[PDB]
Amino acid sequence: FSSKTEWRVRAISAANLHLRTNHIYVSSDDIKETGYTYILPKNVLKKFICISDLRAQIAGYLYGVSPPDNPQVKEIRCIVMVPQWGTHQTVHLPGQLPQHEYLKEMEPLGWIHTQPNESPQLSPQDVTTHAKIMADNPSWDGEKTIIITCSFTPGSCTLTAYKLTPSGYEWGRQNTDKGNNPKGYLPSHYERVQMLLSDRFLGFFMVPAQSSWNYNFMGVRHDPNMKYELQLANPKEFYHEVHRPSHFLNFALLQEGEVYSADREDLYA
Amino acid sequence: APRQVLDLEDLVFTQGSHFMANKRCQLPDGSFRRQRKGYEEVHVPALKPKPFGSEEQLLPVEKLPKYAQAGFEGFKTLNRIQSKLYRAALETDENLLLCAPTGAGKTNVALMCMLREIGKHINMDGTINVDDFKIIYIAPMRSLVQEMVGSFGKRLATYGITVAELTGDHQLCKEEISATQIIVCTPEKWDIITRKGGERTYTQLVRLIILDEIHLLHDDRGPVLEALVARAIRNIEMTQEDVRLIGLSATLPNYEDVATFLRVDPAKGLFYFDNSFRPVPLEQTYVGITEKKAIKRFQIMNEIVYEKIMEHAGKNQVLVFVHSRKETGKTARAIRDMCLEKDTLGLFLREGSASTEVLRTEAEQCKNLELKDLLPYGFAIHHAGMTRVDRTLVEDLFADKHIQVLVSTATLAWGVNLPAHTVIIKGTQVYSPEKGRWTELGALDILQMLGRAGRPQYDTKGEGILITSHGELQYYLSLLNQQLPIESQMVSKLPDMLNAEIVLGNVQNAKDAVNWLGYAYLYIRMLRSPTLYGISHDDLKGDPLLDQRRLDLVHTAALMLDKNNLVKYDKKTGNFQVTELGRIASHYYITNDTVQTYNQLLKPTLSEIELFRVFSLSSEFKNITVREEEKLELQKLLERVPIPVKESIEEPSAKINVLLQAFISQLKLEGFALMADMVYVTQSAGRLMRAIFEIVLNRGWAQLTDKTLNLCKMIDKRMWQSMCPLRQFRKLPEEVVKKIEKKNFPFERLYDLNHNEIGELIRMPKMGKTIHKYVHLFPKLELSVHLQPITRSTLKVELTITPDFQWDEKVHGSSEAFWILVEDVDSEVILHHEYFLLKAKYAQDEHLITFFVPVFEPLPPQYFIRVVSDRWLSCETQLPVSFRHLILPEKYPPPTELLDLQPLPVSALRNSAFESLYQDKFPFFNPIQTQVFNTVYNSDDNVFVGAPTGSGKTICAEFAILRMLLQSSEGRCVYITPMEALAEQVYMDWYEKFQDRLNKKVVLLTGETSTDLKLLGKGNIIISTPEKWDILSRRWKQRKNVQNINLFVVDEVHLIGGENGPVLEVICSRMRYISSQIERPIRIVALSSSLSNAKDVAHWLGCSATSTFNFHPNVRPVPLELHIQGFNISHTQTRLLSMAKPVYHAITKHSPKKPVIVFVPSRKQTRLTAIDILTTCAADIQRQRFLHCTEKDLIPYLEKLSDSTLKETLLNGVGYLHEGLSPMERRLVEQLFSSGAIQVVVASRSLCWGMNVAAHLVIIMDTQYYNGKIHAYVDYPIYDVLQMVGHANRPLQDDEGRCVIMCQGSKKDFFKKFLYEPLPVESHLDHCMHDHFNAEIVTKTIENKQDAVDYLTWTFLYRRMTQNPNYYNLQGISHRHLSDHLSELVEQTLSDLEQSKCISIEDEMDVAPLNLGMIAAYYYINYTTIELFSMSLNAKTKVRGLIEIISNAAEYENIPIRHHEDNLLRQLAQKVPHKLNNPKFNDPHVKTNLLLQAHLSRMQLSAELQSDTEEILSKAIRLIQACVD
Repeated sequence: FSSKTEWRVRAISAANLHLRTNHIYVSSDDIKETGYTYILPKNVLKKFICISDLRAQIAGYLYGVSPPDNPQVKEIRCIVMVPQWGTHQTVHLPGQLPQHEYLKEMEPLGWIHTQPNESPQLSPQDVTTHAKIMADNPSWDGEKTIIITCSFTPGSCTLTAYKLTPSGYEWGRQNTDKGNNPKGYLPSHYERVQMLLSDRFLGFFMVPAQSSWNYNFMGVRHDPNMKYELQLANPKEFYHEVHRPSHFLNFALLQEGEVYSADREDLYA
Repeated sequence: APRQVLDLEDLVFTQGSHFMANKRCQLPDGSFRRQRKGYEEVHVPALKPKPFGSEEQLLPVEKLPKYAQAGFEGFKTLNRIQSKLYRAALETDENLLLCAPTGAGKTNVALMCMLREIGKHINMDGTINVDDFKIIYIAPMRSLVQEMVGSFGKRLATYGITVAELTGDHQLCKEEISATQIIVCTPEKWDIITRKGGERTYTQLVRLIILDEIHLLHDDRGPVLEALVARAIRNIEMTQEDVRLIGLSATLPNYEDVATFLRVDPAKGLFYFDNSFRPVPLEQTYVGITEKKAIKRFQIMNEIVYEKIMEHAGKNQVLVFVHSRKETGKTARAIRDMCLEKDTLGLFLREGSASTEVLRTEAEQCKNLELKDLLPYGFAIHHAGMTRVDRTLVEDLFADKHIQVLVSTATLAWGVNLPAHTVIIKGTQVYSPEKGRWTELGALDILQMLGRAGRPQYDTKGEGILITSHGELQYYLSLLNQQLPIESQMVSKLPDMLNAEIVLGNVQNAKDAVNWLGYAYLYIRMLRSPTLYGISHDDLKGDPLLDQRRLDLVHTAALMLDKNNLVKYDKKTGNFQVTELGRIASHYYITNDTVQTYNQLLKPTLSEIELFRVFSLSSEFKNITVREEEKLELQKLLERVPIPVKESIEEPSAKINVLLQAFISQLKLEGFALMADMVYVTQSAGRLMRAIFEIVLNRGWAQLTDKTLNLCKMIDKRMWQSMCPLRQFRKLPEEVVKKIEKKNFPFERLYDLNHNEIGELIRMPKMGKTIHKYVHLFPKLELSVHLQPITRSTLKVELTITPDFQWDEKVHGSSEAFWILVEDVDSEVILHHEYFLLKAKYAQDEHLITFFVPVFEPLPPQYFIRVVSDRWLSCETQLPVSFRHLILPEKYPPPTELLDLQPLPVSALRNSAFESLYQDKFPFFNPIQTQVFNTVYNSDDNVFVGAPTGSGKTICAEFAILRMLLQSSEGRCVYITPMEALAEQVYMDWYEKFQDRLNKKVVLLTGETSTDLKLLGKGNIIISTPEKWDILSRRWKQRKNVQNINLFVVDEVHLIGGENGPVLEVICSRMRYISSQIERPIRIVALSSSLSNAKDVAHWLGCSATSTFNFHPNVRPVPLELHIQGFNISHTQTRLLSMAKPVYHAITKHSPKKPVIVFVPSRKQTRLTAIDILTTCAADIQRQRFLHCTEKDLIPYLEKLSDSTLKETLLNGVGYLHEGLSPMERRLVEQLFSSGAIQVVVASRSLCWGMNVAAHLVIIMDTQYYNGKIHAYVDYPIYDVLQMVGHANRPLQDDEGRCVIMCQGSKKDFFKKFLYEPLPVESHLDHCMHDHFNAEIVTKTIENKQDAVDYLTWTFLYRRMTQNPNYYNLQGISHRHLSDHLSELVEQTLSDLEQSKCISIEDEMDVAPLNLGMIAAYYYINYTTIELFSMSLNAKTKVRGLIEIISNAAEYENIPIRHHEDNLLRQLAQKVPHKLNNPKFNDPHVKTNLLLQAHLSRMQLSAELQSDTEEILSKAIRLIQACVD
């Protein structure tokens, strides 16, 4: 980013993200039928789209349970936002997975992220990210956890859901190179999975304890090994004042400017 | 006749206060016109003082009354005019008007008018006791207000009376200015503050208002003064309580018109003095310039300045008023460089080289301003901008005459007072950002600055020189000699004025509107000069009173307000209705075009980017435009702003936006035009942004109310949030702040660090302590929440706010304001919000707020409870409330349908003797009764009947009683009600119903065990309250009279829900246990209001579902119309006061001719509200409308009265009922009401239960009440409210019954939900538990832990626990869940009971009562009480100790604390035999100690606390005996 002009164009843009919110598409494609099927409550989806930005990827972590007596469907009941920052093609979020009390009741279902340009494939950066989570986390089950990619289409939003195949998981554990075309990448690595939106139940948010989630505007304050706690509260928007301290901390001024126009007229209170 | 719409545009006066209504002017005597090239110059000489009249002398400060003389020190004699009117000043309440020239010293006249009132309240042994009166001084200018409070303070200080400026934001300083008298303010301030109601707590304590410089009537600001005074007068006509009004004006014609306006009797009240009375005679010079081209003009005026100034260059003094900031010093240095260009001519401003102190001007050398250049020479400059102290240092220099040339601004004339030998006004034109252009300065500005001409002391006569444009030259003559009419600009503002009056409720309809306008200055002007105001004389003759013009006028205002949605007013009725938009508009003094712009523009989804634009579109800014020259700088500013404007290009929107940002971002601007503009924008911005916040918050749209309150704060504080909060403490160094901003270390992480760890971050350790202070000065709340589900739809939230910050009144001041708002799952919708205000006293005291919130069908992961300071920026705390574990209650089955039955005649029961006690009362039983009948009467089984209060369940009980009557001669029946009042109320009926007619003996239980025992068993029907029937019947095993009862009746069982409910629950349960052991069935009949969970109650009390009748509140014999009225004023006094008028209106609307009961929060409030009902009764022009008999008939009743005011209120048909009234007085009032003599009775809330007289309309006023113990208000218990509502029932006659409940904003939704639906009821036994286990263990009903659990299973708690487990903090609905829960329960109850030595627990299994518990159980005393006794009473204790030990008893904490009982009990405690060790006077134990000693000393106290004393004494002996034991 240009860090001056580049900030503002996208900033007055993102104030319209809520317009997208009511036009969304969902990939319908061939159902494995032996697979799990994930239901995403619409409210969290709306809010998640609304906090995002149209260039930097933001990501969120999925937490849910399967409804009683129906083990093959996973309701996503919660999204957790952790300290993070994006690129246009990927997202850097820390090594620690969410730990918190409200979360103990549910299982992790993977993660969801915004995708500035729509691609009909799981980006190598993603399969690599996911495998590398999975390597370090037994908590995440290969077969149960997914990557939901939410892409910004014109005036719209459109989303797909992927699972790593074991081929993919091994490639990704192995993979170093984060470029858009790493060696040995294959369409054999991922698999699409069945997902539905729902108005039947409401999902909720988990959000960083002492800060907010969006570190894009401080990259030096973000570290892979950084630790965080959580709370029950909603995410602030991308360009929200808090995510942007450096800019509100731009004041170089001498007080005596106030000497000029010392006619104080007030008369009201 | 029907009204017609007119155009208010061509009907106003543009360029107001420059108006010049007369087109002809006059010479003075020796005046001449001499025209030069390019400029006409007019000269008038000084006036000739009127020769002293025969035997007319000045008054010294001696010969005027003794008291007032104080504070006049330094002044030996009164001014001629002061001396003229002092008599009427101090000897009459007649209103005043004086017209006297500038310099006559008008203030000291008005001062006397104040010293009279200050004297009206005086005592011998104390002076000027200050809570009787307050005075309001309205002055036109701010500087003038400041300086006036400054000197008034000094002067009046001898009296010790506290006078202050009213700059207060409404809420933080009200309770501050509560203690303030003689408050000074600008008319505007008074108008907003009255529109909000900050005044309505002050008024009626106001006997005097001063209008100073009332000629401001002619200014655009005029309508405000017109609005003030009109309101004051129109109000006095309603209240009949009068006020003095003292007007002060410059000398101008239309004096008699202003007189009419102020209701000044021209005879004794009018005072006029012409321009000859100026203390320093004024020679007037006026030079108008004919030059059209401005380029040549800006030379010509320079040169006129030079010649005029060189004229006085000898021994004399000149003062130049320029209207520019910078040009104060641009005008100087022109004179200087000219004097240098003069070949050193004009110089030597002294008597010599060294003479006249040129070393004075040289030795003062180094100064803050540009003075260093000018000071070595003869002249200098003055203004507010460049310096603070050096202004005072220049004023000192001018007074002592070391500078004979001073160029300055109008704020110098309006500020601290110094004159000049001759003053010169350069140009008269100023820049008006409000008007968007340049305009000639106001009347008061010149009048003030030219009234500075000449000294009172060092001068002979003053001169003044006004350099203006020739075209305006006529105008400025019509002023400074009295030619100018004072006219009203009121028409321009008429739509805005009307709104605010509807908003205050002072105008309901068109008629009240014309009545109001009939009090305006514009009215008398339209009367006496119709030709000017747009009325031809012929149609004036056609309508002499202007009824049809005042009807046409205001009709257009009504239409404008309707079209912008400030008011809903239909032409047919002529009535107005206020909308919240209207209120917001009035409260912020924002125009009605701006507000509709906001209505259409504002949507939930608005970004900051857009919020600013909407702000920029405010109609208040309509004339602001963007100039070519400044579009160069605006672009730079546009790229240096944080919030993108880029939606807009260069147009007014952009200019205003970038300006607001510039101000917040704190940016200095090169152009002067832009500076003034920016100032305008930002000053109006506070009110504007705030009205936005209020609107958008009332809508409930969370995100935008955040963005808008934050904007408000950013405007107030002049910074963005991205800057360190420490900046709001201005006490802090800038470099330190910038330093902590340098390193990014999130602010809330400063609390973890100590004084040293702080300084280590910025490597400035010397600061380490001071920083720390501020970090802990910054307001911080921590908050906890206790949440329990009520119904599947609603949860209850108890928020506990604990102050985490160190209070300093030099920072936080008297009060700190916080919004608490609970937001939904996405932080999208605001489900609920309250305004919470923590006062000074109560920092560190945790406050408890209780409120309900709804839940919805996709049950969400959590809500959020947000709390944010109003004024404080970056100060917020959020609290996730997680539902992850929430278990919602089982949805409630539909109420049993009301069957359609042939209404049962009394002829049903075949018993004639029974028929007799009904037939002559009502012909038919109601559908409820007739549906219950066969089950309750012809059949023997337990029934439950819920129906909402007013359904007639009492005779449903009487059915069962009659059945038992047939069953046996001696048949025994016990009847229970939770309210003792209700019990006596039942007894009075049933004693005649049964004992009188049916010969069957009827009794009513009492305190004493013995007498009570004897009572039952002689009686067939035993009426009692749960506590009386607990103590007796705990021992039931031994008392055969308990066991042998045939029937058992529980009335109002839903009351289980409330406190003193557990005892009810426990006695019904016990009753069942007895029927278990007695082997005979004991029929139980329970009666409740509509109950959602009635099933549980029935299952508990053993009713088959077939005999269970639970009815919906919509089933009532007489239908009810319920209305709820929300009031947004949180401060309870103001709220309670502002619902006064609505009460009257609620009567006139809902029940004009029918009986009306009004319930009130306070014992005393009943009087006051009866009064107010009568005083606003006069308003209607309708007097004594509520009295239905002649005064001759009421005399026999009034002979029995003590209370004198009650006589009055009764005389007009009202009357009241409360604690203090003698039972005869009460009986009388009740009689008068029911008989139909008086139509309205105001009653204390306490009397809702025990009142035997019903009504048609019931109005509940303000559902909160005051509790001294936590020092806060607390809501009416819901069942109470339902009872008050049920008090509107008149089945005999009315086809309907009506209720209006006026309550706070917060409490609105709660009533909307729970008054209509059937009610849920939960058990409280889990909390109040020990006492009963103890007592029961004593009877050996619980022999061991097992028996304890078993006992638990007989309760209603047992029933409910699995129904709504989250309420009882039971975490699962399972079997072992409930089992483990009850287990843990008896476990800890028995443990706590064993710790207290009331029982002994053997083997861990068995239990036995011990000494303590035995005592407790015997005397029916709380167990903690006698434990306290156990650790308190020692070997050496005596009556001194026994008093306090018996006082701390638990049964004495039921004793409450009333409004300001902290001083009362202190005054009593002073004079009692035994003093106390640092007693807190809000504590009921202390109060009972003091009341007890008072009783021992036979001191007669007020009946208020005497009642209390009696109640203490009632239960005293038992406690005493327990101590003996």
